[PDB]
Amino acid sequence: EVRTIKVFTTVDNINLHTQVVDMSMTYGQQFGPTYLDGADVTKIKPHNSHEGKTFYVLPNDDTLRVEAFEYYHTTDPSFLGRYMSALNHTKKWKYPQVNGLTSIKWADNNCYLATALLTLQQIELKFNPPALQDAYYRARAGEAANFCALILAYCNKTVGELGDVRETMSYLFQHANLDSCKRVLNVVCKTCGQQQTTLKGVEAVMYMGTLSYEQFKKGVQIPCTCGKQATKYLVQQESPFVMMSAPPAQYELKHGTFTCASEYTGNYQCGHYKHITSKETLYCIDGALLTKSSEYKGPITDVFYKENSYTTTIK
Ligand SMILES: CCNC(=S)N/N=C/c1cc(O)ccc1O
Ligand SMILES: [Cl-]
Ligand SMILES: [Cl-]
Ligand SMILES: [Cl-]
Ligand SMILES: [Zn+2]
Repeated sequence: EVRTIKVFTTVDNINLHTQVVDMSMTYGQQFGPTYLDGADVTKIKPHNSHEGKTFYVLPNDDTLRVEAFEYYHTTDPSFLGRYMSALNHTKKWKYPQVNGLTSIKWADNNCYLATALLTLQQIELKFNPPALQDAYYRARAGEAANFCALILAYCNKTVGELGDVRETMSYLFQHANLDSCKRVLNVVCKTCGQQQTTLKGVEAVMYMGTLSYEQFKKGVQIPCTCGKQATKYLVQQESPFVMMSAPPAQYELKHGTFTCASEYTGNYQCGHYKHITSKETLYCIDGALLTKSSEYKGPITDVFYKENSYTTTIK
């Protein structure tokens, strides 16, 4: 007896492609690698309950290649498999609302993803890939499973891997519209003189070396090629936020002097992030957990500040 069902294949879960599948054969034999809401059904034969359902496949014809690139803005061949594999886990995570923001209950070392997600909801940022636009919209509303899986895929992290918040934000920033952002810096060595530099996009909003936006404006000491120590300070800044980062060190966060920050406790190969946000008071969101304090001191590695336009006074 020949037995078939109709299903739909997709790469973006919007554009559907009608298929007829033979119930005596696996999905793999008919589509190649096949997924049902994240689950790998490649080695599985069609079930009656599969009729009418949407299955993800890999882009193995030109029409799917174009749909996938337009939706995700990547042509990494392993992207979709990595996204599905992550999603099969992130759809089981919980996404509690904590002080008005979508967080993530701790699981699978995802603390770095929680503080990244919490941070995104406090800074002005638009993603370019439609996949991130759509998934971020849902994540804000509370259904963050697809967004978290996409973050993992874009950053080439698997569920359970330890992540770095700064690196994760770098990847997300690459897929955001920061074209308007501009940074002008000046480096002063007393043996070589001055030298001014201009940064754009992602490099205009990220700095590594100090957590303090004010100290960045006043000046910070760095090496120079002659062996002398030079001073770098901020000449001009155009962006809706800035991100200051440093290796984790004890730091004091004051209410109303910053938007949010990331705290890291542990070592290089093992640790835990928490999120601090400055609202009517200082709230520490640790996944599903919430505490408050008027003052805060702890090992801070990233601090986020609001900005529109800043011009320096140093002549
Ligand atoms: C450079 C050769 N590939 C082309 S033009 N399409 N591939 C697209 C594509 C492939 C993936 O694995 C994931 C997402 C995608 O958008
Ligand atoms: Cl089966
Ligand atoms: Cl899991
Ligand atoms: Cl967006
Ligand atoms: Zn010099």
